[PDB]
Amino acid sequence: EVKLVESGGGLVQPGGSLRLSCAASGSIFSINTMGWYRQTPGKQRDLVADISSGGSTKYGDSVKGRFTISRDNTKNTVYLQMNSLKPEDTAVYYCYGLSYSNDDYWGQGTQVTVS
Amino acid sequence: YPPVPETFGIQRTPKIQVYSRHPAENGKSNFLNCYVSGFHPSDIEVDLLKNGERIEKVEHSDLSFSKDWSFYLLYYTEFTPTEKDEYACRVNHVTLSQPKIVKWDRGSHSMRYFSTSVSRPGRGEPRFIAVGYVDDTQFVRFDSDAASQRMEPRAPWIEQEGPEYWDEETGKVKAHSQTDRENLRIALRCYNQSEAGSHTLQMMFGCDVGSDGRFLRGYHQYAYDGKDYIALKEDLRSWTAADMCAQITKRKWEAAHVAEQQRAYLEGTCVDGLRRYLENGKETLQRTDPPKTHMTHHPISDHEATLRCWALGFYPAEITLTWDQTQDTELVETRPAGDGTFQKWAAVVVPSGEEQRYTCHVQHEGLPKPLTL
Repeated sequence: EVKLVESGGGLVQPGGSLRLSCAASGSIFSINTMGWYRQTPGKQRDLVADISSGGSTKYGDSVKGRFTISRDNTKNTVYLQMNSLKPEDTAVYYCYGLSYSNDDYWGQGTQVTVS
Repeated sequence: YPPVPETFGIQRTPKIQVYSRHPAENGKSNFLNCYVSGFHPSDIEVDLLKNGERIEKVEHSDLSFSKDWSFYLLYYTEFTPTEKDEYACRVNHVTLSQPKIVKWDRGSHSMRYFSTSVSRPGRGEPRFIAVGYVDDTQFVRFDSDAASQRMEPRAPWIEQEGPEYWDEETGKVKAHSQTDRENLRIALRCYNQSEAGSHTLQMMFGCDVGSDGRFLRGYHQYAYDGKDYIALKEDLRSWTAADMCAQITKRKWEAAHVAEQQRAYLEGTCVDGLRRYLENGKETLQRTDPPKTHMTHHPISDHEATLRCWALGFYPAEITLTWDQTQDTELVETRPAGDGTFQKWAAVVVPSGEEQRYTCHVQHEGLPKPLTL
């Protein structure tokens, strides 16, 4: 149905910057909202940033102003520019998409580590 | 506001209901509701979805909790459904590995004060939220994170009160938030818990009166991390202590004669204040909205068929719906419509062809006689 290919991440020191990208494979108009949740040390994952096909975005409060999300609808690809990274930003970042019927799809995650 | 004279000496996943206020008609304005209830702790992220994206402007009710200390919230917004639009509710909670998505499928009187203090180490002082209720109608609120920093009206009939009322209530709910903040540090030390963890302290206070308005029952109880801590017994003379930490609080509150102070306030000021509110909001609080009842018959296969007994627009929330087999009936929790009334329904799967043999029993105080349909 829908496949989400994640890339990016890596290992950086505090104050450094990192990028993320996620592409959707399948139907051209299959996916509306795309974005990232990140795994907390506990059980749940928290919203980092997402964006709809129209450009409406939302950021988690802890990453507002530091992280910036962008999107290319022609490639069904979202990008996340992370700046001013802190140790608490270290987590597995899951890409996710929402079908126009409110079905959720999830990538396997990408590791980000800050000292 | 309740006195609170002295200081001290787990995880539930949310139940999600997404529904419209009125029956959905294409092209007719309505209200999309997402009622989350029965969860602990309180922190929760709720989103309304339309055609695969978030609905940006969404309002929610003030944080409150049920008798079992589990929290409930109502997220709602105006909308007009069409044939093509698909709506869903997304809920994130510590009990969920990923946010859960639920799609949209087309007498006596009491006063209560509820309070919730949630610590947030590293992120400043704990969040304190207090709400007041008369029966099933909320009338005041206080949010320590709000810009007003005042007790705010939440019912039309409480706006009558003068400035001295709001000055008195604000100062008392502020003093309570400081007391419960110190209580959170006491419970942390007594249980030998880490300072980096987040904890919850809930309190309940209020009185019951009968039809004649005379005193009936009084209450004052605490909860820590969703578990009972200390509770004033029915005789309003002694306390119920859950653990050894609360037993220290019990002995301290006993020497200070706290129970005697709470008993006088419950039988006095609480009843006097509840009697005043019931009068000023007579047309609201002393009304009885009867349920608008109807039944639906839609088969799920050729073997079985589903019968749903609906009850809409009733107040107060207390109601009973029965078809007697209790193991074969799905009973959703009573949910608010968002306009002061409540909703509920009962379902049962039934072998096709035996529909005319089943009946729904409707019980509500707004009905002179219990209905059978």
